[PDB]
Amino acid sequence: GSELSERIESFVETLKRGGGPRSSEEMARETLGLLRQIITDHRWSNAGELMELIRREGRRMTAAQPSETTVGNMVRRVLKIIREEYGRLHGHYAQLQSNIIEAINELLVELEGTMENIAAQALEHIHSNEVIMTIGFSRTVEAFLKEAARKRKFHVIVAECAPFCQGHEMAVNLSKAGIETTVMTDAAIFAVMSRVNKVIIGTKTILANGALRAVTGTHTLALAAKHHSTPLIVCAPMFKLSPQFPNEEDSFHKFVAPEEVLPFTEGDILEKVSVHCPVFDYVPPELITLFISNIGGNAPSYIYRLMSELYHPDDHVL
Amino acid sequence: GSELSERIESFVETLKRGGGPRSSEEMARETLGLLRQIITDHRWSNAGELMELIRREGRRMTAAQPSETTVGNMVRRVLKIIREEYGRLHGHYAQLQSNIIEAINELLVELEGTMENIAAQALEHIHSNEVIMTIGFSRTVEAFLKEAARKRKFHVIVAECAPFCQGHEMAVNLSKAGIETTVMTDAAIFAVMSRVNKVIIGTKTILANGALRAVTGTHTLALAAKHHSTPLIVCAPMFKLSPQFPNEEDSFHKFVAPEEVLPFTEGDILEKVSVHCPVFDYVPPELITLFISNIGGNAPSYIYRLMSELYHPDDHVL
Ligand SMILES: O=C(COc1ccc(Cl)cc1)N[C@H]1CC[C@H](NC(=O)COc2ccc(Cl)cc2)CC1
Repeated sequence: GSELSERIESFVETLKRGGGPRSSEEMARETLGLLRQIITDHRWSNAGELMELIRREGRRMTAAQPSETTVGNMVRRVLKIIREEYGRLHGHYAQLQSNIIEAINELLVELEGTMENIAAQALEHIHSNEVIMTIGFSRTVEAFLKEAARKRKFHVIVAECAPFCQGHEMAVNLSKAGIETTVMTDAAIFAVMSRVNKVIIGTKTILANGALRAVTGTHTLALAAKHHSTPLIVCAPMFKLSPQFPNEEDSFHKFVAPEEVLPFTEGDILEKVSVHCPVFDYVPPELITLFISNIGGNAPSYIYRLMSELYHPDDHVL
Repeated sequence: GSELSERIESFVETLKRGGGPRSSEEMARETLGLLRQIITDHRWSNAGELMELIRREGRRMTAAQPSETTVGNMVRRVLKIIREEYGRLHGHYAQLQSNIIEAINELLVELEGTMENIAAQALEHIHSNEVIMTIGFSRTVEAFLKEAARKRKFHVIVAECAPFCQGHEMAVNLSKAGIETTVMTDAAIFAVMSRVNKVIIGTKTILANGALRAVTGTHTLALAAKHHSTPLIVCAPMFKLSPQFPNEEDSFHKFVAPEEVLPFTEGDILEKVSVHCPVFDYVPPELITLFISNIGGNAPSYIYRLMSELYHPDDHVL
């Protein structure tokens, strides 16, 4: 009641203001915690009433941060789980609730071992004396690299995503493990791409076409990799996979303050300039070769089957 | 007279039977020796009579081995040299002959230092820790590599041209110099092409389009390099440049016995099979990035200017 609405309002304002928490897996765990806390302390007669309640509570989290699709498609996965439980019990008050409890607990068991399974199958994609190029900062790709370097000796080009230099942290965290890393800017991507053998990047949101949004400037890396014919490896979990079509809804990119691009101390020329800072970008699925999830490697021509197995077509509007 | 026609007949039968001599530079030096010997021991009143005599003597060498264009376009270069001498003396018996003597001597002075100038400018195209892939056997490319390895440390993939494995000699002659070479077949070209940074090949004949014939299977290497966007380096002298257009005349490829592909001890299935062995292939000029001659690096969109500076348009039929 009071604590429920208090924590819901706190989560909504946390998604409205900034990125809280920092890890997307931690935000997914807090999303499952919010959904189990909202189903354990409420009352319903029909399962469709709970479906409408979860939809009404998810619309606010979607309108809080539209660029954060993880809470929205996790709400949609929990909606499909509750729909499948109502379907298997339809062909109902405490038994359905206990089934929802054990299913969301099984979802946390599956979600805690996602990066572990990605690091487990990391060995079948990296050979010795290999030139790797990445962009931005992501825990999945650096875990991939620090597991692949346990038995193999290779090189990683840590290209920074530079609206704000977050890839320096990835370069330092790899060089502490000894991956023989090299730091450059966004302007040397195609200049170094003639020596890059594979492209291993992360993403923020996998779309329904197999398209993906990620840290900005990676569409340029995908174009240079398609020019030089190198395969792209997308190490991405199964909760960044969303049924939002690219040109269907607006607010695709996330815009931040232009201070990180052009500072406030520039002068009188700030009045007559328009400085936009997209921290994301669009990558079409034909520029992608392989997706790496915790269940195995999948093609961009196979994301629709995971969409059918994880999502329901009457929930794509939410 | 007798010794002249004897040596002409010997050179004609040597070009009819096989490849004699083995080096193309040695054959060019013997071509200039044959042309100076045929002009020093004969009589003419007009320069056009000598032009028709050199044309009549060059038609036999062209019909001897049509795949050996070096003697034909060297005869054509000497024809343009004698035409320019007649032009500068037109705006004449011993002075024109002495001018032809000093011009062909200057042509030998320019021809002896071709591979030396290619090895001199070899340094501005090779960097350290580089993956090079070659095909066949050629003295220019191996001289390029053994000069480039005097100050740089890199790797060469010596892919064999395999109607008959001649690239093994190139691999041994490089591994005696320590280039850290690797030997494979023609079937692993696109399999290894995802780690190849540059393609450095030789050629047999540069055509008028900028197209080239070389040791066979290099069109496949050019297609794989165009797929993986690596630049092609053609280390080729300025006497393999000929005005013969690709689709203009017949007998482009040189066919040899099918014994090197399928042996005589195969059995009864040799009666009902057609085994063809082209030891050359066609490479279009859009699959080529850069030509390396002794005067400097030139584009495939610049071969026509060397054609205008070295050849005359009334001599392309010969
Ligand atoms: O050391 C590096 C550093 O790479 C970079 C560092 C920085 C930048 Cl900006 C770009 C690239 N790269 C090595 C990676 C192995 C390669 N190849 C080999 O060592 C051997 O190559 C072979 C050998 C055999 C075959 Cl069949 C194919 C390739 C040499 C260059």
